[PDB]
Amino acid sequence: SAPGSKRRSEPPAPRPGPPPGTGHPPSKRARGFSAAAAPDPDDPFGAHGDFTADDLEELDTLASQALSQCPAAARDVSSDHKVHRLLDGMSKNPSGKNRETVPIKDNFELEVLQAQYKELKEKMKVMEEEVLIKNGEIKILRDSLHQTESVLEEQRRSHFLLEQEKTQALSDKEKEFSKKLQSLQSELQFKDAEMNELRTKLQTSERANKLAAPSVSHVSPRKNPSVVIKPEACSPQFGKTSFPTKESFSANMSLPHPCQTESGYKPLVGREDSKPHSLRGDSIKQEEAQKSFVDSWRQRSNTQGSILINLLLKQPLI
Amino acid sequence: MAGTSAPGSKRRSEPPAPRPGPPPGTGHPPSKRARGFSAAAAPDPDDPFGAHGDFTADDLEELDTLASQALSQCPAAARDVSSDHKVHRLLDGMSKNPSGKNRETVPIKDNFELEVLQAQYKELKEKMKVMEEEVLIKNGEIKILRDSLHQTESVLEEQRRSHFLLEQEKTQALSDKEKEFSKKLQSLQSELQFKDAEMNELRTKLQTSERANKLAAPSVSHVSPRKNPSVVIKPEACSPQFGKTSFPTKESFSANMSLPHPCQTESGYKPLVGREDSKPHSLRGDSIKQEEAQKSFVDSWRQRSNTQGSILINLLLKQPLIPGSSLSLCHLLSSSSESPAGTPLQPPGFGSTLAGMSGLRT
Amino acid sequence: HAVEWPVVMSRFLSQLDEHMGYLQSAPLQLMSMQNLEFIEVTLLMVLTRIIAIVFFRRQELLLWQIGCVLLEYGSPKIKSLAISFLTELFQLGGLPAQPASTFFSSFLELLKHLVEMDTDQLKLYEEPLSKLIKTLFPFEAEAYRNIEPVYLNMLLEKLCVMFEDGVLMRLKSDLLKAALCHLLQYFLKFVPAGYESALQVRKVYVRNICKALLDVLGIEVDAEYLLGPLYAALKMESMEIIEEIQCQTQQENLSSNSDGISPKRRRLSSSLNPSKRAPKQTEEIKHVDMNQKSILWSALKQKAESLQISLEYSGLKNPVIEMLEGIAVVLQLTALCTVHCSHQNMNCRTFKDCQHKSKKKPSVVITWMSLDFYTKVLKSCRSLLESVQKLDLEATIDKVVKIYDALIYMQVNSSFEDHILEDLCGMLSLPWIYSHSDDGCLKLTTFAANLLTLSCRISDSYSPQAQSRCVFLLTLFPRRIFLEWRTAVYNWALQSSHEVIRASCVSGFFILLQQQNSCNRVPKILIDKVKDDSDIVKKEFASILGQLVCTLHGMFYLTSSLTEPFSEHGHVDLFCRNLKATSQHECSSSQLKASVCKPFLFLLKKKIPSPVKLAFIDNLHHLCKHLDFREDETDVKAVLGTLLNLMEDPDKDVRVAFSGNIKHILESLDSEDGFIKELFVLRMKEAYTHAQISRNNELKDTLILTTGDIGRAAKGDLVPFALLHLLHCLLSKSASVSGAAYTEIRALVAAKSVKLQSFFSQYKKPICQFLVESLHSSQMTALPNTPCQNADVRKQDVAHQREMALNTLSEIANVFDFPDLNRFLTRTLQVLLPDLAAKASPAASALIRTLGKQLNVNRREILINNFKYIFSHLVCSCSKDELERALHYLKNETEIELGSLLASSDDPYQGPRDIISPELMADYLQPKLLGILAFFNMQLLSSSVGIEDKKMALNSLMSLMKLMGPKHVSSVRVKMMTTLRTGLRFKDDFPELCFVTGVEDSSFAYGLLMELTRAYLAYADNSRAQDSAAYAIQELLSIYDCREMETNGPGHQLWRRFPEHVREILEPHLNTRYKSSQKSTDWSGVKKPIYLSKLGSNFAEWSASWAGYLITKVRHDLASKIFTCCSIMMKHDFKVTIYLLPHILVYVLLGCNQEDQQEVYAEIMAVLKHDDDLCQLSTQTVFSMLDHLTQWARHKFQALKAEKDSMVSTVDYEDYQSVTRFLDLIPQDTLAVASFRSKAYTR
Repeated sequence: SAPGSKRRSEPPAPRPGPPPGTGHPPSKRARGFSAAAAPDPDDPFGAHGDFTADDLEELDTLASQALSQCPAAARDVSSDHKVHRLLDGMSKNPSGKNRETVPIKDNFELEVLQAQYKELKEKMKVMEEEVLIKNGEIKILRDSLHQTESVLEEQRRSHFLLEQEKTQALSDKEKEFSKKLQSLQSELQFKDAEMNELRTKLQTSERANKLAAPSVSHVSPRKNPSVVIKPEACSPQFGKTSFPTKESFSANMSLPHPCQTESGYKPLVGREDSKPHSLRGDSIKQEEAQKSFVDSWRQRSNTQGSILINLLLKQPLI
Repeated sequence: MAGTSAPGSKRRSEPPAPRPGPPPGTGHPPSKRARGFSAAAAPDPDDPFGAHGDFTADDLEELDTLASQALSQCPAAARDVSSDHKVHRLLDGMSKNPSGKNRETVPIKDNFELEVLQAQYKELKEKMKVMEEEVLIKNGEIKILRDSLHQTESVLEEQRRSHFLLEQEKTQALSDKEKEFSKKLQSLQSELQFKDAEMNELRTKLQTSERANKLAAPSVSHVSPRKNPSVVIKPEACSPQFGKTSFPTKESFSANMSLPHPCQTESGYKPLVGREDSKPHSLRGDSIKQEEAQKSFVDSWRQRSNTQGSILINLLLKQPLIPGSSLSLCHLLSSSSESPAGTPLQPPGFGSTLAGMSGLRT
Repeated sequence: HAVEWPVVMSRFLSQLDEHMGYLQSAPLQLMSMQNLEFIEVTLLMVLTRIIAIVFFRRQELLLWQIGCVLLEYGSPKIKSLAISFLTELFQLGGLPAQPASTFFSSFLELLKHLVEMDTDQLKLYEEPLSKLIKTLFPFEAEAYRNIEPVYLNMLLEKLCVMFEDGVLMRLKSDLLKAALCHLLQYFLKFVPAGYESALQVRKVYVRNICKALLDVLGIEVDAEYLLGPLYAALKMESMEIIEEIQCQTQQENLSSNSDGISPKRRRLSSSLNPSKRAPKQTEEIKHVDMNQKSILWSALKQKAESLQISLEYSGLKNPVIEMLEGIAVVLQLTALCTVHCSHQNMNCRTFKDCQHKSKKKPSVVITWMSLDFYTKVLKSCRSLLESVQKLDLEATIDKVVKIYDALIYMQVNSSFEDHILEDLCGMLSLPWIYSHSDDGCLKLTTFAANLLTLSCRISDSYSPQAQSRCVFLLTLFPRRIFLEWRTAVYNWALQSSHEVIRASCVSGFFILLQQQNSCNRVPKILIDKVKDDSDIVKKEFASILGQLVCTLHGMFYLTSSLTEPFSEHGHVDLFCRNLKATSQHECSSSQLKASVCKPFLFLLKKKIPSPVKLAFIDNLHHLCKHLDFREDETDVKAVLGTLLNLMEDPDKDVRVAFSGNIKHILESLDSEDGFIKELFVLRMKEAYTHAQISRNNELKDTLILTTGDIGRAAKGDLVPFALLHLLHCLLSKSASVSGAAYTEIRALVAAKSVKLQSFFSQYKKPICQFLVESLHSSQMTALPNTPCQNADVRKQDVAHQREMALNTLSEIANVFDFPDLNRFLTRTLQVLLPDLAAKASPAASALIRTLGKQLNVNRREILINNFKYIFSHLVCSCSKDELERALHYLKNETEIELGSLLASSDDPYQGPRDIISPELMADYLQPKLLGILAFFNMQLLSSSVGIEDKKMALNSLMSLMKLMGPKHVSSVRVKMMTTLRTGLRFKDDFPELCFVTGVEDSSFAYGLLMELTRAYLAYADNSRAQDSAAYAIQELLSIYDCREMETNGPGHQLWRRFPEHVREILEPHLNTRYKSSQKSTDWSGVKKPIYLSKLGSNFAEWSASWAGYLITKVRHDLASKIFTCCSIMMKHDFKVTIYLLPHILVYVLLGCNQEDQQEVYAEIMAVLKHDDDLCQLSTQTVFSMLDHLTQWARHKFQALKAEKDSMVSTVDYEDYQSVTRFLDLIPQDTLAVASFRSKAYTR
């Protein structure tokens, strides 16, 4: 009755300690495909509509241990296609349970670290199922890994011909328009989504984002003039990355004659105050001693951003 | 339904294969001692409930020997002896939880063998402090298969008697035969566990061997040597091994009585009488087989055990008075001398125990 | 791996940057950093890199958390425990990693407090750590932070000690402290003259360890006794240590002063133990003399060895802090004469060239925390020192002590703040306001009582200070945000002048402005914005809205500030603030009139848009869409309130055209309506003839031709501003057409009917003071006619008021209305028969004292109205409402009026209770009468005699209404209806003997024309909706769209059941409305699902709205009225739809696109089947509509064959075919099995 999570931690604890031992990573698909029967083929029956291991007990989260097994031994293409026809069996069909929220994240995070590892195409069909199985009222962690979900897919969704990118041209920042996020990690979920927004060039932004979820991000950013403190060590860098969004708006609105902002001078208002606070982000004390990374936030990530302050003064000037 | 829980047995072995791929990691196992500490994370958490649960690894399955297999993975290489101490907190906690699983309802039998695998693998004091733990926690009122696990506790102490001066054999000399009077008892494997308990009597040396044995145990073992062929059956290699262990165990007083001869012996010739005829119950029966080439080794085993009994034939006669018999064992001693003079010619072996037995049986 | 001194230290930075990015890669760095910590454990060399790798230890101090793998952390933790075991390389580490190891042990023990569950192994590692820490205590060389983390671990060991229940014994750290308890004495007494100085300095902190532990723990009784043994035997060891300090006083005078400061820190340690209760300052006062033995310099300079041991001990500032500790130990010792004289000896020193300011903080805590003088005089003795501190140029030195002095007051009412605030902020506007920003923030903690009467300099300092806080502009955000906690202690009167001074500061902010102060003034507006909960501050928020009008104006950082100020207005918005938007909009309209005054530039094409754009901004700041007209109702009235010389007239002549189809003659009708032209004029002499000339400029004024009833509605709008300001203007309002003063009373009865229109004005909006004015108007009505004839409807209009808010002033006004009831009904009190029931109705929800006095005014009227016939008698049932006060004695006087003014009697009393039970005037009156009936039924053993052979009816009628009024419930009336029946017998059926559907059968006849009584259907249904009250405005404005749906003369006036609702219809018979737009946005197959797939609340009504969207091609006459209902039912009730829904299908299936009759059919089947509450409620509608069709076909097929105009009636017979053909799409088992599924069953 008192061995719920500690005894369940011993699986990856055994897995990572042997991962931290010795040579090449063919063990990433050796013991895993052996152990792949223990959950996924243990959930293979699908008694309608309930899998055999998944929808009986809550301890069907060894996929996170399989994600930990995906995180165990990193070379070079092994466990993913070894779980490929297993996930096309299990995780393709046993993911649209439409609530799933007990490790619905780690279900996707299994595919995320799969897509993080290597490959191009087998997960690129699986993102259509994530394009299929989506939600706008997901859980706060289910929205959180969803921001990571297209993020790990974005590298092959910007591989050469972008391969999945216009599949979510309606499943764009519309999904970031699932607003009213939770506490600062869910605020940082948008910051990772801002970090996810670096690719995908700016032809048709008005149907996809219209900088309107970015205005909702600017709504967070207009708050962010004084919304955070000492997680501002995250959040002002997230504001410094929000300064890239105006530079991204500089590469979109001041690209060819859009200006992109109708009811957003109110939004660019405190953004201009945040542009006033852009170079004034690390200007409380400003001593000449720096341990490893202190003053470079509003100096070097303000070198481009004071330009981006003038490029917040480019589509609509200062 | 695609498959039953035999697929989980196909998964638990595959989890043991995950333990074997963990065993296929590398040399010295501080990381697996940390996995033994990660086992100790679970092992402390089992009795932390102390209510209607068990040691969940042992409560996972039965044939899945990851408690031994990770300890086999912990037998990677010696660095240094805290790996032989880190699972000690995993050892006694689940052992007290198995002691909290007292009377052995449906899951407490398999614990002591996991403990024996924990006893056999690596304990610097991880057995000795466990013996210090089992000194505070032991209950011996055992049963049929529980006699084997009690001999697995007897398997520990001789294995714990290894290091430099054996370091707890005098402490094991406290753990004496005061509970070991439960022979004339359970079956052939338990008699082989009694032979293992006799292998524990071929252990616990002059600190306690001059106290515990007193030649009334070997006569009770001579009753057990009668019992092993009679109180059960199907011990064809097993009683042969039990005699071969007794061939070591009767010769375990070789340098003991030939140091100062304390030995506490009351009936110093009763056990040697019927067992040497019970040797002829197999060896003169093997001299009734009388083959030259071994079958594969089962002929070669009992004959080497007869070559061991040839030393035992030289043993009692060199000190004690032979041919002072009353029953027809002296008439079987001539049949043993018939087994001797057969096997003496059939020896082509060590001439010392040959010619001595050529004067012992004759 | 390839890790040089140059490589790995450079690699650490991007690794720190990788840590600065985030944490949580795929656990590879946890392998690397534990190897790097092992590389740090290997590290004893690369001396430049050893500190340069400690830059990663800053990131390792940064990356300590509880968000990592429980394996990979705790594995390295025991590996750190091995690294900390043989930590000699850490014990000989150079400078920074040696400091960071104490950070790492902090990073251990802080993250160890998180949950990863390696339970006793951590405790084994703890004992592995503490034995290493006691060895680190043994290997004492320099540090204290290594001891402090051990002390943090000892506090964690104290957390391990006092966790659940343990009496601070068998604690190995306290045993290590007990091991320190001899090792310190070993370092003190014997064989210790070589190196144990820093070991004593460790033993100082080691004694301070368990001391700070004993200060830390939430302690108890004798469980905490061994936690007092952290110092108790150690006090004798401290007495040994004080003797060892005397042995330490036998120094060789060679640089032992830091150890003497450590001995002073050792002295302060036991002082800090003595600084908390408890344990015997009689011991500690001896050490206080030893604390005094540190300096003792200026007065004594006693011995030569007592001189040189004080000269180097005086260095440099910590000795004055030790004198401040000598304040603090004397503050603990309660030897106030020894304290203050040493404080005088501290005042003898008192300069120290930097160090007196640190020494003056606890000296300002010396006479204060003791409170050894008068607590107002104690301020001045500090202020005289603060005068020296203001003379000291205390650049944050004593300003921190002055920041410490604020909460150090702790006994002062108001006036001590008035003197001391002169010293602080006057220096703060000069220099060093950074520390004063904390002090001003310290004032928000300190202000629990201050500034009673002479606040006019106190807040004048702070308003100057917050203005001065913009001179650094970072404290500008701090200043009134601290006062946002603190300006709750304020009235509005002098604060307005302070706000006028703040406006004078805002004007100074407006004057002294380039772009910097205005940003701070925006924050100062924002700091004024969060300074809410005052109407003058809301007027200052209206001045901030005037500053938002200025933020609409300056538009550079001001429009940047504007929406943030609107967000600050939204931060001020703890509701939808249309309340403060009533009069303050006219101030912004006066700013718009100032913007009309700022329209001298020839921008007739531009400012016609730009002032409208100025009008666009604040309305968009008010966050609405249709407010172009709804705000214009007061804005044209504000344009009426504008004098409109020339600048506003053509502005209004263009802005109203920009608003609506409202040209200067067309909006002159909208200037005549409303009469706030005349009403909000109210400024009699000058502007009125100018406004009439402006009305001649608007409409060619024929001002005799005006609506007198709207002027009577303006007379209601006048008497709002009670009274003589109205009553003087009322005469000119009367003498405009024909009328005069106190006249005309029959027109005042129509104004009393317009008081019901004022009650209709009281119905939708509140503006609660208008009801107080209505009572003044009622006082003016007693001044008008003293009309009891009005008091039929007027009390009913007063009844309709009575719980508009249950605002307690209306309770006084209802008492005034009762005084008006004591006024208008003085000669008769005839209506006070039924107004007693209203007095029972009003005083039901009373819960107030003067209402009991208003009940005592009825008990006055029990004399004063000459208590009489059954007006006085038959009210006795409900009269017993509370019996709490001497209202009970008035109820006893009413029990006199129930008995002294007063079987078959019980059969009369039950028959009296019978009409009482089915009265249900008040629900509680019915609940009281039922409660009366309960004990009335407890008069049984005669009721069983009334239960003879067949059970003697009107016992039946008693039972009959006891079921009939138990039809459903009121909430307590449900359980009251239990004692209705069950107190009586079963009454088997023994005498339980014995036109609703004639309307319902004519309802399908009403469904036929949709003209005959659909009026009586829809309007009376909206009348039930008329008390939505109000929520939303469309829920009000439905009725005006229903007034747009109103048509259809006198039979509807014959339908005036609530003729006040017909008067509310007559009230609604003027106002245009109905701008709620709509479309199809079809998704018809989805709509076939979203008949139920949308979320089931009004989704079937939304499906009805999509059916209303489908209801285009159907009989356009009231299809717009159905579309007017589509405006309504989108916001209106589920029930409101239901009276439309039959006629809809009657309308739609006359003819609509036969393949989409399938869509009608698609609504039906899918709602039933796949679902099975919100379903089942929606099902009954679907039943009911089909049942109309049947009967409507029956009304047809009667008239199809009762004919002998039959041509289109044959097409209607073809419709009667097609409708019956539509019935042949369902039938019927489909419907019937769902009815079996439904609420159930008979259909």
